[PDB]
Amino acid sequence: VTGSGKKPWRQKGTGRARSGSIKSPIWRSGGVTFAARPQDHSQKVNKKMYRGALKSILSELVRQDRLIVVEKFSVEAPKTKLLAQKLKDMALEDVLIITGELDENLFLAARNLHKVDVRDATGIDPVSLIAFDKVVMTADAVKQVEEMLA
Amino acid sequence: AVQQNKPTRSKRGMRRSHDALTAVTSLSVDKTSGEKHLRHHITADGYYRGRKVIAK
Amino acid sequence: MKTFTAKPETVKRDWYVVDATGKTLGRLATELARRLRGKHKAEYTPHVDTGDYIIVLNADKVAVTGNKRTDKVYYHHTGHIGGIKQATFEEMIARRPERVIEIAVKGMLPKGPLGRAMFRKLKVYAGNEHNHAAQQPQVLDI
Amino acid sequence: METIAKHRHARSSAQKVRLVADLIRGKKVSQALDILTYTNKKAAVLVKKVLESAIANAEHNDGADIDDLKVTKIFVDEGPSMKRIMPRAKGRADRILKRTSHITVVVSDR
RNA sequence: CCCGGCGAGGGGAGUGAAAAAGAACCUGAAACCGUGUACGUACAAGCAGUGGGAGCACGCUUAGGCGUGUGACUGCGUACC
RNA sequence: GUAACGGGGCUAAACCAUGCACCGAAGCUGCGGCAGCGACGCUUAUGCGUUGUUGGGUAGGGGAGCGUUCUGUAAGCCUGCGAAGGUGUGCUGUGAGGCAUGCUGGAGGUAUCAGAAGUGCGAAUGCUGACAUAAGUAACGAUAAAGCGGGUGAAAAGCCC
Repeated sequence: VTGSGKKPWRQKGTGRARSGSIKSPIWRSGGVTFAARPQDHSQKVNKKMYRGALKSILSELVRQDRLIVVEKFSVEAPKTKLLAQKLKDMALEDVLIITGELDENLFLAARNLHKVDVRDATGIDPVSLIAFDKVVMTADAVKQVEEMLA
Repeated sequence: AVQQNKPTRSKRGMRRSHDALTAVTSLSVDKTSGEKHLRHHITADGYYRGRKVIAK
Repeated sequence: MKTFTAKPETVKRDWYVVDATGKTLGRLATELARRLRGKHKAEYTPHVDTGDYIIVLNADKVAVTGNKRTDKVYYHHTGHIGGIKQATFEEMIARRPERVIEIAVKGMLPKGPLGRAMFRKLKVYAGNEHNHAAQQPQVLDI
Repeated sequence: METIAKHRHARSSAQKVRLVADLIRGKKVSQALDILTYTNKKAAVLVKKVLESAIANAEHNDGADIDDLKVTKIFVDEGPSMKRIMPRAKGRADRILKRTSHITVVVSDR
């Protein structure tokens, strides 16, 4: 805290409590007793534990019928209107789409839809698999996941 | 020299029970001009007992 | 249900006359205090005065056992530095005979505003005559 | 119908003004004016002006008759205090409060 | 427009959804200080409450004798860290 | 200042012996309720039928919770048909608390289950602001001194002549 280290007043003689610094945390405008510092909140996750969690999540999705497998999933042009119409036919509104190859046309179409996310087979994370109501995975995408999880 | 305890608002009110002012019982009326005035005092217009004392 | 409580504005008080000639001071006083407090009534309530009015006659003829007639001393302080004054039982009887019974009964009654109120119902006379005939006191052989 | 007149931020402590106010509480306006005229207090001048203003408000705004008016309510409230410094001996400083007050007068035809 | 010292400060009028948003201006707590109403209080002694408890006022009620405020009198009772 | 029964008073209301009653505590019993620990019915994804027993507490150890701000759940849900905050009332739990609602207020608030803490104040001759008390009391700063007429002004002991 900006200020001088001078004693505000002498130790004895005045009828006031002891003071040694104007920056004492007791005083107004003083420093914070345990002032915070920037810190890293990341935690370690064992490789096997992380892989085990993904397998449990995927199994639960199949149990709850929240996982849908399709032969292919693509759009003709990078237009949001086409993708939105496609999802209406399949009765999907909040879905996560995983594809083996991240087609640029599909990626651009889904950009403006905040309830739709397009991810690569290697880009799946545990939170995403749970956050979205439904998960759509292509047949080739299903194959890729198997070796990653083994 | 100084108090050892803070007196209460009740004690403050009790001490002030004798501080009330007293209003004049009544005002005299001049026999000639008819204006009210303090008894044994000249009126604002300079009258006293209907004699028209100096009013310069 | 709640226990019954006497009401100060609906309590019945009677009048009695007692002759103190030849009666022991202390034993007479206890009975007077008991009746002034209303302890003899089934409607007795500690915070209500349910006693009776008592008239005491011949207060100057009370009796005391032993040598108390000349040895019992009544002390009282006037509030000044000298203050301490005393009078024997014989002196009190000669000067203020009524005070002898009055003092004894007062010490036997509860202390406080209610106890003071109880004492107001006791009438003590040195002679054998009283002027409370209008109240029709009933003879009490106590 | 009751008419209100106020004098806010008057230069006088509420305690001093309250002494005069209690003299005219509940009195007829004509009688109240006479009492204030012959009261040798500074607060009397302040209170009289408020009472006169209340009477004037009744005629102009409410169309009332003065002969029927009386001081139904009157009270004095503490106002903001002005802080000042008064030097004392041996270099000590003291705080001086210049207290003010709000004067309210209500006149009604009741 | 009115009172006032061609004041200060107010009362109307008008503006605005709101002026108890009027510039000492969003919301406007507490200490502290007032006005009004109900009840208690001028023969009574102490950590001021607690248990009991009359009377009075008031809101109820198919008189339902309960609720709310006050607390004469009485048992016990010497704050906190 | 009685002052060597607490008091009044007591010739028993004192003392010794014997006997029978009664008063007397948060002790014991009766009635209702809560919780801890044991064994039992192998009951039970465990609560009981029960069943005994325990429950003063500083330093201190162990166990289980309330509420506050913030992140996800939440582009959800509540809200100008009135949010947060302020102020009353009623109801409710063993407690920290919770729920509903009148008035004020005039735009934000947030379930559930998880996550992170600048997370709870009466005291430290604590810190800052506000306001009390003494009190309408002391004091108004050299005891060189003022009186009157007129003027001005809403108002003159203090200004002008």
